[PDB]
Amino acid sequence: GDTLGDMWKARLNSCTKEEFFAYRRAGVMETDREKARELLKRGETNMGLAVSRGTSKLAWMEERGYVTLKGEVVDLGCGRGGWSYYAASRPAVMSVRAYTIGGKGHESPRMVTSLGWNLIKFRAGMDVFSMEPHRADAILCDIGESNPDAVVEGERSRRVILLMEQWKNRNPTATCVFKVLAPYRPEVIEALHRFQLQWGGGLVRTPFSRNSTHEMYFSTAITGNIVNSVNIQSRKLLARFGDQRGPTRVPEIDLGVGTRCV
Ligand SMILES: Nc1ncnc2c1ncn2[C@@H]1O[C@H](CSCC[C@H](N)C(=O)O)[C@@H](O)[C@H]1O
Repeated sequence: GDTLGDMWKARLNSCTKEEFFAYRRAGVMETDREKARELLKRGETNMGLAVSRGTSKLAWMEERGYVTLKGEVVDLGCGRGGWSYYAASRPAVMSVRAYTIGGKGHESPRMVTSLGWNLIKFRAGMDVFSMEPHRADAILCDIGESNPDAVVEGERSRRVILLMEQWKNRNPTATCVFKVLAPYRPEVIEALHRFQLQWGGGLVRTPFSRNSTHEMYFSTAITGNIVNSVNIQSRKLLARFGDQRGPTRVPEIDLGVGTRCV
């Protein structure tokens, strides 16, 4: 490929192990998960601390108005459930239907009593790419597995956009936020263009995303030129090669615990 993002990927792939570890978190915001990991290792159920690094990323978007979760939420590819627990804790959300393939080899939902947990219907063993869409007010999808080969990552990003098209066809007025793993690949730009033309939206980079991923989130609630957004992010990731900062350490998000009714 002949984009700045492809140059970034080639530089990332040619790093030595020491270069990679020195690069991946430079200037990156990172939640302190020492205590959360200790609770999860013990299998504590009564915890409101995030079950994954995903919760703070969705929170970062919600707190800024780049998404506003309400009504019936669907979480496609929920993994441990960090986005599902975040959504369940929002007073405006009435229910969460969370789907993930799970089992051995993939992350299974972590069963905790984080605030609103009882409003989540977790379904593991589910392939969301072959599942029929249903009613939703908000569609979330955090799917996109990293891979050294940007061709694979582009195909995975494209499949997620196609999945979002199917859910938005079912729910034309639903809000939608989804991960775009490799937004610089031309078939991905093309799919995002087609999505944005019909449904609106734009891309945003959360500060928790490491320099070792080009992931950006598409939200229908924001706007902005896709090509410029992607190239600006590529240039920033290229600039961070040789950045001498460490991570910017912040507390992990704590949603509190407890049920909620209606
Ligand atoms: N085809 C598929 N169907 C269902 N889940 C899938 C899938 N392909 C990948 N996944 C799941 O999608 C998840 C995305 S991980 C997302 C992190 C999550 N938002 C959190 O906050 O915890 C992974 O656990 C992966 O196993």
